[PDB]
Amino acid sequence: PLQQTGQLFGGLVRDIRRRYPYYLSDITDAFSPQVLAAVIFIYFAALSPAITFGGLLGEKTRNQMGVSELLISTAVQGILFALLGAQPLLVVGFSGPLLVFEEAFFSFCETNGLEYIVGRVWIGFWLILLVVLVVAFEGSFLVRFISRYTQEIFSFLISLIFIYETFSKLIKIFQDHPLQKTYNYNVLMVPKPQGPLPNTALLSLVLMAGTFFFAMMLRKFKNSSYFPGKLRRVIGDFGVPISILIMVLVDFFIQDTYTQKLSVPDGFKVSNSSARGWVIHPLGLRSEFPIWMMFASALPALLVFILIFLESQITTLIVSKPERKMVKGSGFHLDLLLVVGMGGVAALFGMPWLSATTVRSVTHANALTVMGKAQIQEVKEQRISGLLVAVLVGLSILMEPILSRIPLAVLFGIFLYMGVTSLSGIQLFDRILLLFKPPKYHPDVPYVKRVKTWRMHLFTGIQIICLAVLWVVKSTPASLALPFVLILTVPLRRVLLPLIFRNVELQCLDADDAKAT
Amino acid sequence: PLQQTGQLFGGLVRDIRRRYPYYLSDITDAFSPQVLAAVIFIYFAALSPAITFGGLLGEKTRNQMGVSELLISTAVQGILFALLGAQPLLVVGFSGPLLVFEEAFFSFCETNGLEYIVGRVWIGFWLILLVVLVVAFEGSFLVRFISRYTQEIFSFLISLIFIYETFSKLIKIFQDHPLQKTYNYNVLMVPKPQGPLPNTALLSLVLMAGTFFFAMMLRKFKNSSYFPGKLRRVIGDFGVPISILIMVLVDFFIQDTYTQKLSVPDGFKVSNSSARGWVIHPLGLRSEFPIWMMFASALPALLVFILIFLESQITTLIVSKPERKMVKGSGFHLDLLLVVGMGGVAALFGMPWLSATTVRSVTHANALTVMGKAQIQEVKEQRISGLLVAVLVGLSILMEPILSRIPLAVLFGIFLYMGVTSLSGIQLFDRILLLFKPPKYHPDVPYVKRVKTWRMHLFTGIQIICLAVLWVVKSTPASLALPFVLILTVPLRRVLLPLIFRNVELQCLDADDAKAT
Amino acid sequence: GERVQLAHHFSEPEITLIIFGVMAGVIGTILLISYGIRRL
Amino acid sequence: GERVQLAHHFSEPEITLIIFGVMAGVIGTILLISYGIRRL
Ligand SMILES: CCCCCCCC(=O)OC[C@H](COP(=O)(O)O[C@@H]1[C@H](O)[C@H](O)[C@@H](OP(=O)(O)O)[C@H](OP(=O)(O)O)[C@H]1O)OC(=O)CCCCCCC
Ligand SMILES: CCCCCCCC(=O)OC[C@H](COP(=O)(O)O[C@@H]1[C@H](O)[C@H](O)[C@@H](OP(=O)(O)O)[C@H](OP(=O)(O)O)[C@H]1O)OC(=O)CCCCCCC
Ligand SMILES: *[C@@H]1O[C@H](CO)[C@@H](O[C@@H]2O[C@H](CO)[C@@H](O)[C@H](O)[C@H]2NC(C)=O)[C@H](O)[C@H]1NC(C)=O
Ligand SMILES: *[C@@H]1O[C@H](CO)[C@@H](O[C@@H]2O[C@H](CO)[C@@H](O)[C@H](O)[C@H]2NC(C)=O)[C@H](O)[C@H]1NC(C)=O
Ligand SMILES: CC(C)CCC[C@@H](C)[C@H]1CC[C@H]2[C@@H]3CC=C4C[C@@H](O)CC[C@]4(C)[C@H]3CC[C@]12C
Ligand SMILES: CC(C)CCC[C@@H](C)[C@H]1CC[C@H]2[C@@H]3CC=C4C[C@@H](O)CC[C@]4(C)[C@H]3CC[C@]12C
Repeated sequence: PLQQTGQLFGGLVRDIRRRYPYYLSDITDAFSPQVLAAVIFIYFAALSPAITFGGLLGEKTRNQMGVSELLISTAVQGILFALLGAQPLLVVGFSGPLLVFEEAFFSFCETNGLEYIVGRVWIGFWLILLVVLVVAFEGSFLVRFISRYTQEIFSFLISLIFIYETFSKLIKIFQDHPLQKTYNYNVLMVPKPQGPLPNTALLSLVLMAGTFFFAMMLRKFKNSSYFPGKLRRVIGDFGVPISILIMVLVDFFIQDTYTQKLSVPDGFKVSNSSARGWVIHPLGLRSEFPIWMMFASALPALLVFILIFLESQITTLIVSKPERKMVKGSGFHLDLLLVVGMGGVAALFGMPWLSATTVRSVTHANALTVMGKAQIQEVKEQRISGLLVAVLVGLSILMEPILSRIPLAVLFGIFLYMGVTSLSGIQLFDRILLLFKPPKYHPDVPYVKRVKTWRMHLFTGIQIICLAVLWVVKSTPASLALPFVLILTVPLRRVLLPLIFRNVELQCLDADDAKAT
Repeated sequence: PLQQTGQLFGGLVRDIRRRYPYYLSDITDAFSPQVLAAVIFIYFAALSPAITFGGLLGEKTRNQMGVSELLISTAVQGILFALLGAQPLLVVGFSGPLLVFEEAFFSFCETNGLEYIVGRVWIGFWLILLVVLVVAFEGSFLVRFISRYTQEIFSFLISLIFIYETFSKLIKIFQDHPLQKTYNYNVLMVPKPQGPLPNTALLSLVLMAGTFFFAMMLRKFKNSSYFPGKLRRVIGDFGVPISILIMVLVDFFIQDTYTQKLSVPDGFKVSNSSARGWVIHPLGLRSEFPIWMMFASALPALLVFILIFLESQITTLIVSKPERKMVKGSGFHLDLLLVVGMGGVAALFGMPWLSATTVRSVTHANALTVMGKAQIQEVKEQRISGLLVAVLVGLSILMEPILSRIPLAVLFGIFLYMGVTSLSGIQLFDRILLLFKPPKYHPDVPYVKRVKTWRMHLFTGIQIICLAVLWVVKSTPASLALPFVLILTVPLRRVLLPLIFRNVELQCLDADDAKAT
Repeated sequence: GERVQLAHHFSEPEITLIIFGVMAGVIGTILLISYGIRRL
Repeated sequence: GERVQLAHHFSEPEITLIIFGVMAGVIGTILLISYGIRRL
């Protein structure tokens, strides 16, 4: 998939011929309850971050782009990616770096008196130019130099960030309603409670802990020896929906106490009808858009392309490792082309561009993973699950009375479960666990039986320094430089690491398929 | 240990010659941090039920016997049993059936216009006569007819009762402070809150869940492969004290929310100074005690003797099984004599008689159990642990500032941990688990590989019916008939069970040492 | 004791010694009887 | 679109068609240049 053909659009054509023969199997392989359980999982797992990021975007951009535009873009891009992509297990949705770029671009447009949405239209227009040149010149072959080092560093960092944000949301919930000796019983509730309320933060903590506990116990019960095997596996597959339903019913049977619920818009309308319409004129809405920004938008378009490219390609590398039993193939050229082109098209309608997020796609792959008697058996590789998730995301506005009864704390426990389950296949997490173990308890694995203990510990600690550096960058206004610092790990693997480690040590510690040299 | 010699006090002399040679080891074997951790565990595990039962007794008997008398009796009897007992790992304390008998006897004395504490004095006088004859005539040899059937039924029932009471206390806490939309912020707090308070029930639930979670996680960390083995086992031994300290700090740093704390009496004084002194006259305090009730006290003495005998002997059977690696010997005659004689003597001072409680003694044995390279290796059998527990129970009054900052929810989580950990060694609980498992996952045990699956399931179901019958009797006003119905299981095992099961099946299912016939 | 208690001819140590002596006498009589049985 | 918008010479489909045509021309020019190179 990463070979260079030398022909224009050579990678694009090979990716199509690699996967599209399996298009008929991509529908028939979904006839299983595990696919439906994965749909119910990924629907909430993509809807709740979408709602949160849409609210943040509306707050930070004066509602020029908000919840409704993000939901519509997510639905359309997910549907078109599931119908036409080469790796349908990827989940197309909004991400944090995209929000940071939107913040920076809105600030830049406000400073220079530029129309933000027209600048977004021009950036998306420049986005289409970049992706066509990259795909035609086989620019997606450069991802072959991203070995297990950078992939696992990025995945571990993203999982830690997800867990940190999940806990910080509960911390903010506690700060909004602190535990006090006295409360004001006359507190306005619309649109949100303007004062602290009793029993709120504690009930949110209880709901999150119970959701996480039930999810983990059902995950254990899947591999357990109790019940008949078919019924036990069916229950284990629906473990996350069962936990969500149980905690939702628990919160529903507590009428008096208030808990924050999901909030979707009233209808399929723009967030601000006083600012922009559904189609934004590239020449300007209120003021004439200057000519110079039409060429100056290439650099922000370059940054957006770098962000989306790194995110989607590293996610595709993670989800398509040979150890995950992927036997249908993935496309690095077709998927990138589809994602960036759809982002550029949606930019014309004033809708946010999206990328293949890491945590959501990894959770989608894991929810379709079939486990044998410890050993991964197969993966339910099909296009129906992502298509149904996107359709339900689009229909989330019409089903407000169902979503309005689901607390966020249940979703917080679900996100914690996703974060703790996204660290399974990372060897960096395994070697971090070996830092707190005696050397005699280390497993019989190639990177332990052929490498000395202190050498492996030093190799792991080098990655820890990279994780700390990447975390510090995110805590700075220049968090859009995170892709560049992440790329800087690739020279570290191929220039500085060989200066201290032998060839066999680097082969064992950084192996493309976890082999013993 | 249960053989009949035919000599007057024959069993008593043999018990002394069996254990007292190991008296030197019973002090030097306690020099280990595991013993200190077990002391810290059993101190709370015996103090909290003592406080609860003393409060209940004071409320139900107009403070004739209360917290202070029960604490002093527990301290004195525990010290004397640790110094002179043949099975020092037993924890002697107040129990539920004792509370039921005290309620019934107080009702009888109030109906007949009698002095309740003087009636208790005369019962204790009759108690000494019965135990001396039983010990001299080797009446403890009847315990050898209490097989694994009755022992496991009693242990499972008592553990279920303990867990049910632990959950019912949390239910009561939730009921007293329900989750309401509004609360009265000005509510009198002394001695207890007169109205519902915010965040109380939810914080209690959080504290209990966190305590249980931390205790279970540290117990699993003991057997884990993390940290150096010495430090790992040291931390695992102190799992319960560490969890208690963590949750105590968590509740301590939450100033505003109110949680119920441990309450101990102000000083070493009788609960009601207007009713009785420290020494109660056997002929009466206010009115002359009738002569007929002096001879009529034999029947309540018989009931108390039956209750204490069954509890102590079944507890000794459970804690001294050969499969628990108890290689120091246990004395049935000496322990019974000590317990009943101490109860009869303390009856004179108005102090309650105690019995060898099952859950506390099993927890004390398990907290001193050393696990080798999954398999029980040895038990820290020594007298210092119980002596220190009794001394700390006696000193609990003087350490009020320490106890006044410890919530009850922490102790509720500790009780849940004790209840779930007391079910490990019961084969009845193991065969209950096999009811939800396919037969191919059943373990390699004599009662599976030599008996048909449905026969074993029927044998388990017969035991479950006995558990339900014993549970119904407990939930009735005639709950003092529980020892008789429990004894009636012995004819069921020795008579009716062979009519439906073969000798090999009963040997495999009911094995005194888990042997394959 | 506490408050005002009814007057008795025997004090607490005296009455408890008498009761324990009667109990010990009964125990000894029962032991002697049991020794007499199982022999003749 | 919404409220009052400035009136331009080209409508939205016209201007987006012009922009797409310019983009296609640039892509074709780049591809023709790349085809010319690597051969001579
Ligand atoms: C609720 C279901 C109906 C209840 C009515 C109760 C009546 C009832 O349910 O019996 C039917 C069936 C017995 O059939 P059976 O034991 O043969 O079923 C085996 C069981 O399903 C194993 O899990 C399978 O292994 P795996 O997991 O795939 O690896 C095994 O397949 P294989 O590998 O050997 O070829 C199966 O053979 O149930 C049970 O499994 C016993 C535990 C039931 C637990 C009791 C139910 C709580
Ligand atoms: C805070 C702890 C100290 C920090 C200082 C960090 C420095 C530090 O702690 O190294 C010392 C020691 C290494 O020495 P070493 O590995 O030889 O020690 C072995 C270890 O104690 C095993 O647990 C023992 O087996 P078991 O359990 O009885 O079955 C084994 O006994 P044996 O059966 O072979 O005869 C011991 O030999 O520790 C570690 O084990 C490595 C994991 C350290 C992880 C520490 C992560 C914090
Ligand atoms: C929708 O957009 C309009 C402008 O397009 C916003 O109106 C502005 O609101 C900000 C906030 O105080 C101020 O600059 C002015 O009150 C308004 N400016 C102009 C030029 O009218 C409006 O607030 C937006 N809607 C929402 C919900 O934020
Ligand atoms: C201590 O004992 C005395 C008498 O035994 C209790 O006083 C009685 O209280 C009950 C409850 O109302 C009633 O029978 C009478 O008011 C009292 N009767 C007599 C004869 O005094 C006193 O309540 C006990 N102390 C406590 C704290 O309960
Ligand atoms: C990278 C993609 C977006 C194409 C590159 C953009 C440049 C080369 C082209 C594409 C379309 C062009 C515009 C087409 C039409 C007009 C209207 C005219 O009255 C002023 C110039 C203006 C506004 C042009 C400026 C230059 C322009 C923006
Ligand atoms: C089983 C133990 C308690 C001993 C058996 C009790 C019987 C046999 C004995 C032991 C102590 C005895 C009492 C001791 C003292 C007195 C006071 C005296 O003015 C009248 C008789 C009277 C009231 C006795 C009656 C009989 C008595 C109650």
